[PDB]
Amino acid sequence: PVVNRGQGWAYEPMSTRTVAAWIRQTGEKGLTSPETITYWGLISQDLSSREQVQLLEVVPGLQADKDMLGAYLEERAREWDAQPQQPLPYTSAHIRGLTGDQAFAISAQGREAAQVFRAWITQGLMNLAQLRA
Repeated sequence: PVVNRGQGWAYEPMSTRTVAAWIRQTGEKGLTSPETITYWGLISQDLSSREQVQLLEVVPGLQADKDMLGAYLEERAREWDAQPQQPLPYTSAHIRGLTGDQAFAISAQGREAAQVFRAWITQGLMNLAQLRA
């Protein structure tokens, strides 16, 4: 996560425990349940965009949901990059954790872009849950 413990914004590695817990959550309650969506929102609040990609990636199985979420995030990415504003604050690649380094992640822009991605994923999971209900 990217945290500020009084010394300034710093990156700290996600623990194995954290990633394993997330893996288990998705294993027991799937990706699009009210439970997993709530779990997502909490665990992701201080994560970099890269850390968010990483969690979606380690989710075992649930291919259909992961493909549908991926297609949703791609469309959100296209819409972002198609906005009429030069210069955009960052690209969808930055938002989605596909580019930008650790300095970027701790930067104000990086932290904002990570909050955008976090909301994109939350909304996509909700959108997916609504197809099934």
